[PDB]
Amino acid sequence: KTPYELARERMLRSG
Amino acid sequence: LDVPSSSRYDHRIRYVTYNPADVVQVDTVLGVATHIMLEEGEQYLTHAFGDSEAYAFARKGRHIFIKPQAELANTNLIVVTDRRSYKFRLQMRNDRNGAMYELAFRYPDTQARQTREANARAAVEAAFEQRVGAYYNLKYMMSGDKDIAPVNAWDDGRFTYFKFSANADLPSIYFVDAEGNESLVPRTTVGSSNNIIAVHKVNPKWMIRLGNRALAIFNEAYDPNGVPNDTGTASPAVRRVNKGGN
Amino acid sequence: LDVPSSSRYDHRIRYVTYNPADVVQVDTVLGVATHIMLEEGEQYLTHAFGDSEAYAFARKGRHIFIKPQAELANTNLIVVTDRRSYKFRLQMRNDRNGAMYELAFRYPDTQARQTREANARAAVEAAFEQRVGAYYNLKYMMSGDKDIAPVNAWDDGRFTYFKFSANADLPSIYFVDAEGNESLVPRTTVGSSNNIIAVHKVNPKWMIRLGNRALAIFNEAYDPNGVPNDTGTASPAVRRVNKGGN
Repeated sequence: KTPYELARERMLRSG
Repeated sequence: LDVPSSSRYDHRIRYVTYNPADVVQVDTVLGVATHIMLEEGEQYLTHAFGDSEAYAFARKGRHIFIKPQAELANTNLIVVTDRRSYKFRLQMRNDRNGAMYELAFRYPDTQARQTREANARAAVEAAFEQRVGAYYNLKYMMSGDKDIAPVNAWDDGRFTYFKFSANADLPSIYFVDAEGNESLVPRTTVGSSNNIIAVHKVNPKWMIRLGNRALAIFNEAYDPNGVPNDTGTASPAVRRVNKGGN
Repeated sequence: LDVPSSSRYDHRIRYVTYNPADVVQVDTVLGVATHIMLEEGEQYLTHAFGDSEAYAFARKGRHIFIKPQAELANTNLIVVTDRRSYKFRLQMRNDRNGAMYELAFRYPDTQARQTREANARAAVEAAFEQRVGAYYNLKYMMSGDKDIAPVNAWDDGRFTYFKFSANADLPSIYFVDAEGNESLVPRTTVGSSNNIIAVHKVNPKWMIRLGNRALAIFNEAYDPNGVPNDTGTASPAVRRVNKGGN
């Protein structure tokens, strides 16, 4: 779980 | 496919002309929210995605807000409004480059229809004002309290006019029968400076009254035949049509 | 992509020139509160993030507070108000340097609008006061209770002005018909020290009363012709146009 992926998934799920 | 052209300052702000015969291309990247502006006063009904989950749609008034929540966001947007419907091709861009921060429409249809209606009203107004084929009668006569008399009076064959000096009060004008009774008549005030009063009947006799002072206007050339008003309006070059059908 | 101009005291306060065709870059460092000040009288509609969880948003009226709360926050904001819609390109600053504490907008559009309409009243007031191309008639007789006499009387072809000494009690004026019947006439008060009363009519007679004292005014050169009020304003230089449309 690289932090870039953290940013991507948080971006995706966010409204 | 219509692709919008960006503004000269920023490549993110792109302007495009709406057309019902083609669908707007929207190139969305991840992490941007696109602002869509509907035509002013447009009334949104409903919309449709390929995936309701792929993009979020929050709308208040005429403003449309979108953003992809899932990868491979490749679907369509079909939003319908009262006047038209907008169509979009939301295409996901994997490089997160070249964003679409907004999209504003330059409508040809609404202004195109407006110009036609303005042209029609202009033709109508020109038809009224042109006022050709008009004969004028000036043989008018008075007797009585001259102090409030009009400066001029004449008839076009349909209406009778009285012009009053700009310093004088506007008097009340009454219709006179052949017997000697008096009857109200509708009056409309025309002219550049509201110094011309128009009554809607060509008649042999007229009484003008104000305060305690009266003046009787006599027509010396009352022509009973007149001109038929067969077009249903003050102009000979404008008709009146029954649009209601039925 | 306008970068806001640093305040001369501190670069942490930045001003930027607004534009509806450009997006302003926002530099945010970790853990500072970003202050946005909207111009007075903006009615906030709604906004949109690229990541609702990335940045912390608080608003009351024309004040917007932005704060990153999630690492690696590269998103954008679209805030819409009744007048305009502001656009921002947020880049998260990685070194906690070059922080920007507050952003303020300069609006050349509002300045351009208000300066133009300021010149509008400039022209209106100049046209009103200039009053050139107007003639004055002074032939006026008088009789009655001389103690309440107006020190001077004259007419401009549209109004009639009466003036009184600073110790003179301002009387009432009644408009006289041909038969001797008195009736009201609207009066407006102008002049440096409220020593000018102007009546809104020109008449070959006038009468002035106060208590049980009276006085008559004669217009020795009453011109019934006059000049038509071609524009609906006290000046011949102020056109009067129909705003309401519909």
